[PDB]
Amino acid sequence: ARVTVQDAVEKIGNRFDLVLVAARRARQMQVGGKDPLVPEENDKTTVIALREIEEGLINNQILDVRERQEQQE
Amino acid sequence: QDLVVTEDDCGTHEGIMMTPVIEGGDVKEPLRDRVLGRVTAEDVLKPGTADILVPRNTLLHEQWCDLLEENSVDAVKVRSVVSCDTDFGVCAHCYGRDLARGHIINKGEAIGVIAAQSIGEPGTQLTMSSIQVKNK
Amino acid sequence: DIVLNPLGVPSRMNIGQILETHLGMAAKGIGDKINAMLKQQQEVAKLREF
Amino acid sequence: SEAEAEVAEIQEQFQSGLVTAGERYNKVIDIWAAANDRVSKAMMDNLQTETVINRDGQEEKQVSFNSIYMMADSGARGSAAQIRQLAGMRGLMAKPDGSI
Amino acid sequence: KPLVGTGMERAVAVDSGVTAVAKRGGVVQYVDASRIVIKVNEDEMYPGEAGIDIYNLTKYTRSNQNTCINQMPCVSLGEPVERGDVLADGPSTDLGELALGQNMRVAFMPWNGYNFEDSILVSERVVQEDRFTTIHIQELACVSRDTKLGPEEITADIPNVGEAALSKLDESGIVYIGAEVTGGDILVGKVTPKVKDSSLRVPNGVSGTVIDVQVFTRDGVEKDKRA
Amino acid sequence: EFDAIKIALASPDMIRSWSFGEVKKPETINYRTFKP
Amino acid sequence: GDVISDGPEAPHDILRLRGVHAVTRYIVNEVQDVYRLQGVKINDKHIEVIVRQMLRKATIVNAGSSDFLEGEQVEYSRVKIANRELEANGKVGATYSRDLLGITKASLATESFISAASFQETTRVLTEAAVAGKRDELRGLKENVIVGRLIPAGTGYAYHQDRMRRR
Amino acid sequence: EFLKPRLVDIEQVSSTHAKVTLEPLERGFGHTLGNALRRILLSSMPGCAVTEVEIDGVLHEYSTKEGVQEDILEILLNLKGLAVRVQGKDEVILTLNKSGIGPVTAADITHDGDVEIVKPQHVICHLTDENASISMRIKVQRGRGYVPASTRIHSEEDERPIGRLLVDACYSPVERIAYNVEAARVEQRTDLDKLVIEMETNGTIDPEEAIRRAATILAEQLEAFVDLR
Amino acid sequence: SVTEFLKPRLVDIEQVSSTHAKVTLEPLERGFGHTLGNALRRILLSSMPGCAVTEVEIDGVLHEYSTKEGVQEDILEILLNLKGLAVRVQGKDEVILTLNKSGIGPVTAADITHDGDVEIVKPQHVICHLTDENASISMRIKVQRGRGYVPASTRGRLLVDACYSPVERIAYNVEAARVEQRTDLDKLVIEMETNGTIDPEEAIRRAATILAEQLEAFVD
Amino acid sequence: REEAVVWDILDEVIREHPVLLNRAPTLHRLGIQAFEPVLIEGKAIQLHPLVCAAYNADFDGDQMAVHVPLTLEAQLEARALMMSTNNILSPANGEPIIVPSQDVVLGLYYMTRDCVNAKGEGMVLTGPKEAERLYRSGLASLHARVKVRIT
Amino acid sequence: EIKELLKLGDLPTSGQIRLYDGRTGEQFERPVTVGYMYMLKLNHLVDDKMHARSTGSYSLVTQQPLGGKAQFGGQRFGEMEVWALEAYGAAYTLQEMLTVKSDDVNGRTKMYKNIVDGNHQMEPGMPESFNVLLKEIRSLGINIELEDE
RNA sequence: AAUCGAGCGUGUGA
Ligand SMILES: [Mg+2]
Ligand SMILES: [Zn+2]
Repeated sequence: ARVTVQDAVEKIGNRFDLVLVAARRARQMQVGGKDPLVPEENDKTTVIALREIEEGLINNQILDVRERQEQQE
Repeated sequence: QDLVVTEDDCGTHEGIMMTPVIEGGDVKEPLRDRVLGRVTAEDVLKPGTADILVPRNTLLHEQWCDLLEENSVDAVKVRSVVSCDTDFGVCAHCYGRDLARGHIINKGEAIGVIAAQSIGEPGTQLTMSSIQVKNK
Repeated sequence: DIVLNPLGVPSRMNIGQILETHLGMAAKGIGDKINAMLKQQQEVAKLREF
Repeated sequence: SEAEAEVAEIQEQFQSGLVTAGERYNKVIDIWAAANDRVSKAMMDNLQTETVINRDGQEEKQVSFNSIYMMADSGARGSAAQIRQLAGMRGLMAKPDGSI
Repeated sequence: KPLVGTGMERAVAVDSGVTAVAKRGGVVQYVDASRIVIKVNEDEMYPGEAGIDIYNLTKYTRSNQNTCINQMPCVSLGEPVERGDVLADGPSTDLGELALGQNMRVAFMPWNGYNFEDSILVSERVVQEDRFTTIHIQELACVSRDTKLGPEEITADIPNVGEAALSKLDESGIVYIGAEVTGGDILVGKVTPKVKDSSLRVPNGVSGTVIDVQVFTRDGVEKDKRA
Repeated sequence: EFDAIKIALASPDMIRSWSFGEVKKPETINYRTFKP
Repeated sequence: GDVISDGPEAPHDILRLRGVHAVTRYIVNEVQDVYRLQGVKINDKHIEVIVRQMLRKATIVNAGSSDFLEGEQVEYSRVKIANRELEANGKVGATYSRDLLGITKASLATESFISAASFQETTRVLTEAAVAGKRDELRGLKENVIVGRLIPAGTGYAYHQDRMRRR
Repeated sequence: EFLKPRLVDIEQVSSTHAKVTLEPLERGFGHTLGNALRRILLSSMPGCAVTEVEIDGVLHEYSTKEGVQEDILEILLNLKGLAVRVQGKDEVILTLNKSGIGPVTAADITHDGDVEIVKPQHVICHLTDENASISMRIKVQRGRGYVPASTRIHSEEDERPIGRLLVDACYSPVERIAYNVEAARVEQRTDLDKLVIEMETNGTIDPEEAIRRAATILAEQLEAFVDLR
Repeated sequence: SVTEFLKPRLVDIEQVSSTHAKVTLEPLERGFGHTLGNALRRILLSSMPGCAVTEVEIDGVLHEYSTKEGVQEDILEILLNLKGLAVRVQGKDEVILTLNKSGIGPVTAADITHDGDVEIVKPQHVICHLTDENASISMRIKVQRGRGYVPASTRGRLLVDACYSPVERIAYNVEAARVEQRTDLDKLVIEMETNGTIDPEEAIRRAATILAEQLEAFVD
Repeated sequence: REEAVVWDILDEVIREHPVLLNRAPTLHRLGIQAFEPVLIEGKAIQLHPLVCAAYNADFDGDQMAVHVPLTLEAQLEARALMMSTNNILSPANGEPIIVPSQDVVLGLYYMTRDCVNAKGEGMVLTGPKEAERLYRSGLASLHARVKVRIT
Repeated sequence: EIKELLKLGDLPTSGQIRLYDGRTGEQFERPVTVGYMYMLKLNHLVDDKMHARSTGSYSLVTQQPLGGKAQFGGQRFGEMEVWALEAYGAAYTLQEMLTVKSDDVNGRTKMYKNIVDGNHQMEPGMPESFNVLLKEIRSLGINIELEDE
């Protein structure tokens, strides 16, 4: 469900929201310097982002809450 | 090029009643095919006007039209894009389902370009006393 | 030497491609038989007759 | 040969002045189309049948294993008309105009 | 030659003018890969001439479409030639027969979908035997002109270059016949002032060997020792 | 930084406002030098 | 809506008399007959989309109290906007008659001179656009591909919506 | 439990055609071994072939030699198909010198004790002028497979422009391999068969040595599976 | 040059399950992958040792087709079920076994008494299911040692096709392999599944050493 | 100069970097589709046999343009929308586009045919694996009418 | 006559011969047609036709990289290709292939800087072909311009 | 920075 998203659709909701979250996550991993926990088995960064999305622990509302918390400090 | 699915549901009630094209004895397409993926503007009724088969707000899928065939439905009225009460675009339900995804059409899909391509492409495949009943 | 699809023959209707192939096989067979006779240093009369 | 015999007979009638130019033309096209259909019928059936000696020693006719038949009936590549052209007869052909 | 042909290959081969044909019947007096000299017979002599027919053959001359025009003699010493007989076959000719391609052993069968949709599967033996190897000749021109600052000079003085590129050069900057040159290698040396290199170079992605060098010089020009 | 396209006719004053100088000579460049 | 003399039938009189759905069914059925005679399967939805694009105009028969003049050909969307305004005012809307324009004519008769010019007859479209002092809002697909901005479709639709909502 | 195959007949009908019989083999092992040996033979039989040529007075192969019937390209093509057997060395330099009217064949190369010409009747070229003298140096290397001249390059990538007449090397000494599995009239069992390998080569390789080399290659390849870690 | 060869750098096995493993080696020589794959496949498919069911006796059969009541499944289905039983014989070449279990309910494979020389691979292989109070079955099964596969078309009462080879599922695929410069090499991947008599990779190893022993007449 | 570093970097770049293949004329939407490229030693593009129907492409000399999406958003919309795996149905009528033809259809047709007196007729098998063994070992033919336990 | 010529050469008159797979050795179930055909090498070589560019040459009137194989040119991503990208809804791909892959003076440089710095950036840009259009409409006698907002 | 460019005709493939 990485190249073609079926399972993560029921894990991220709207696929336009999926595109937006993927773009934001790519720009963050490129500039924010967040240290991931998934070992790198010669995999693309977008692939790891899709894996973390299909995990279902990060969504748009939680990202907005974290953005507000970060802008507070 | 400028036509884009811009809204979700206009709630219109006008539409087109459709019968299968018959030239002689044969039937060109079943009711199922021409209603497949469409959106009804009313409640489809079982013959005998007693029961409501399907509600008007549901997306007519393969299962629903199979049930209609089971009930032997005669004619359906569906929300077409011609009778869509939307300004500057077409809502999702007047255009029926996306023939390439299987779900409902999302807002912002240029169906006009899709329509133009889907009509033009087959163009390369294009060229250049009494009536009798034969059925019981 | 070359592997060809037999599926392109019926739709494209170029059947001379098959008769020419059979005739090429026959011609190369006669050539190989002449080659066999020449490797044997056979008499000129044998080659004349064949 | 039967098609040739019938067109010769209709030509004899025309020499006797029974039919007209257009009617004879249409009738001959019709009978040649009928000969084409008969040739296709006697071709496709002879191309889909086999005589297979069964375990009992008797013959159980089955679908033929011919390669061009496999191509046609399988729908892998080729149609019935193409097989008619390469194995039966090409059939009626068109003039530079619409006329056959 | 085509193993299966139509019999018209002779007419195409002899009527295209690419094969050296025998004008007068005679006897071969000398055959080389580039020349054929024929001692004309006395039956077809005309008074007042020696009776020698000489046929020089085109050798690796570029055609309009960057192919190779090459004539190979098809006769040997002492062979009696007659009027109209082929002496040397041109390109795509074999003993006076039009030879467009090669006879190949083919099998009509699908092979793991490697001949899908008219695709072709080729044995390694075809590549090994060089059955369909071809020679392609291209022509590259270097023209010396007069600039607004001054005349342009043909020389080997190209600055800011490595020693390897200067090893293949000579006193004038033109590399010898038969040298192996690849894309980016200088053929004819020339520099423009400002100095900048205005020399001719092999097009990038093309690597061949020089077979011909022609020089055209207008009157009043000092030709160098390479020239 | 723009939302639409406006098309209309141009005033002779508008055309003069576009230009930076008036073109007089019909020759493009001299051939003795490369100077326009 | 009933034929008086038999023969081949025009689509424009069908629209003006038999109605809108009648002409849409006529067009869809005939186009699909042409496609099916060659054994080609396309949905009716695309033909309906094009037919709708062929019916974006309306002729003002009697404007009454509306701001429309008499005899003009105006976008049907503007007519609906005016009818909504009159309904908010409680007043009756101006009557209108639909017209069946050709595909080329409907493309040329758009409210955007950029698209009409880039399609055909650039000189004309430009002449009328300059005479009328026309203004082209960036809202169609061509008007955004030519200026190099994101199209109002697909992944660019959200950007256009944000542009509309911010201004 | 298995009857191991063994060489029971190596029939040399000609210098380039040999029948080798392996017996006995159980059912199924015949075809397996036949296919494995045929593929290893056709794929990895080493040999010697002409690699570089340097004819005096010649700059490139796209030219003509004086008083020679054939082109230099044709001469290099004829030298490509020269069957040479080399013993003890992997790099030899033969010299061929000739003059006068006649077909310059494979019997005219200067004789050396470490080099053998399988077919002396192989016609390299022809001479048509009495004063025409031809002299060439031929470099023969021992290799495996087919190394085209375009891929292989000189060690320092800089070699004599006048020479370096590079010929494509077809190192494979074998040209055709068939194998048959046939019933053997064994008086002990009835399920035994024999594997007849019919080989046609260029005459430069001993069939028994070739088959033993193929078996060695197969065993060395299977050793990785047997010795698994 | 003609003697030395490249050494396999990447030898990897992925353990999908106990009897399902993906084994592959990088890299192989061109044409070597198909040669090794075909040889290994053939020797695994017809030259592997094992034991299976060959003969069974059902009393009262003297005509062409007869029927026996009280059994839920047909005799053909019962013998087909018995065909797939995984049997190990370590001591002898031929042992006759008997099944002894009655009563209405489930029927497993662990109710047959343990033998010193015969060990059962899986104890959950159902044979049948008894359903009647007066129905009880106890037949004799002949187990023979052999290699490969033998149909019973020609040559106690009933004859059962024997699956001597412990190979359940063998397939090989050759992919394009790549190194720093060479990209025309072969990579052989083997998909092996067994019935439990022998480990999947162990059967391949056994057949590899069987084939390497067949060519001992040419060891230098 | 084609160093080992170059090869490693090309391997890094090619993987999971969609490439839009496009054959002209682009008659419909599917005339341009994204693919995951794999490095080929040769100098021609390898095309999947199933997508030949979408491109109207046959291998009788057709050329095909290759375009590289560059930014992250175009790569994402190539992965999500343009990929040939995510485009299986035809927008014209909803029908599938990847329906096999030619070699695949002939192969499947051959391997499902029936012969009345084929080798292995009448045998009862324990499953598909036994049929595989009986075919590969050459004991039972491919057209033999048998009885098999199917799950 | 072809059958007789096959007979004289001791070949099967059907023209089909038992053929064996080179990978396994197994005989093919049905006889395979094998013979000799005259193959032609065409003047269409991938050595020629294969071509691919990245940051090459540009024309002068427009900044679109023109040309072809001989001139190191790009691929004509024409009108129908833009239609196809439109029907997919791939807006960013159109933005790339109209503003980034051509027609860009300043946005095609810092994008290259970003790429060599491992970034994907600077998609928006104003096509200079549209500026040429505006200048050739203004110089024609018509006032066409942009708005402040 | 060295770096460079168009139209017309013609014949070809898709
Ligand atoms: Mg075509
Ligand atoms: Zn609506």
